Amino acid sequence: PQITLWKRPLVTIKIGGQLKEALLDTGADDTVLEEMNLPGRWKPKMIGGIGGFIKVRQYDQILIEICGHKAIGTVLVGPTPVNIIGRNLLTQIGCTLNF
Amino acid sequence: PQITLWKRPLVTIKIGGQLKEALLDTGADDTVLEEMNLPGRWKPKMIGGIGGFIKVRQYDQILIEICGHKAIGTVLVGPTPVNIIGRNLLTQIGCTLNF
Ligand SMILES: COC(=O)N[C@H](C(=O)N[C@@H](Cc1ccccc1)C[C@H](O)[C@H](Cc1ccccc1)NC(=O)O[C@H]1CO[C@H]2OCC[C@H]21)C(C)(C)C
Repeated sequence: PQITLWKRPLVTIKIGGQLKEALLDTGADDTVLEEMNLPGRWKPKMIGGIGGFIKVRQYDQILIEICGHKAIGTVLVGPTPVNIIGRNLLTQIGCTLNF
Repeated sequence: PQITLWKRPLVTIKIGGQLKEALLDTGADDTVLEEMNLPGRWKPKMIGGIGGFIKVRQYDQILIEICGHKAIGTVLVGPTPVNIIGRNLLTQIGCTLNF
């Protein structure tokens, strides 16, 4: 679909079999989801944005369905204020910016 | 034009008589630019990213040209690591997400 930006570009995602709302974020290198339980091994990591760094758990090769499009890639889980879908997964679903 | 998300969507902007590189950020409500001495009145504001909040200066009705497309709105100035074009200006240039 084509999504305008008058409102936050929020979509429903499915991850670990659970539905959630997330922000399609061209300004995020990585995908960062609020605290949740996910199956599989994980490594501690840290990521920075505006305001400083947060500590996250990095899950690799996680299945996630974004607005009906499947992706398999790295998902960071931590105390992010909003679920954000970053470029590592936006590229997989074929998302582009257009004007 | 169309912009893929393999790399950060960095483009040239023109503001206050200067050329800069900035990030087209669908995950940003607001536009935040690296420290610069714009003329005119401003008001203090605080904006939050994933790591917390920073102090910025809010300038209103500022013209920014983004890839030849003009937009006029509120521009925040403060200690951000990257020039960020947010939805308040991306809407004015007819920018959409497409997949
Ligand atoms: C309403 O609040 C807002 O709109 N705040 C805006 C904001 O911060 N939005 C966040 C999400 C958010 C956070 C908090 C509340 C609501 C939404 C997403 C945004 O695109 C940032 C931009 C950014 C790129 C590079 C370095 C620092 C920042 N990207 C990011 O933090 O990405 C992370 C993840 O991936 C990594 O790559 C880049 C840095 C890493 C802003 C106006 C301050 C800019």
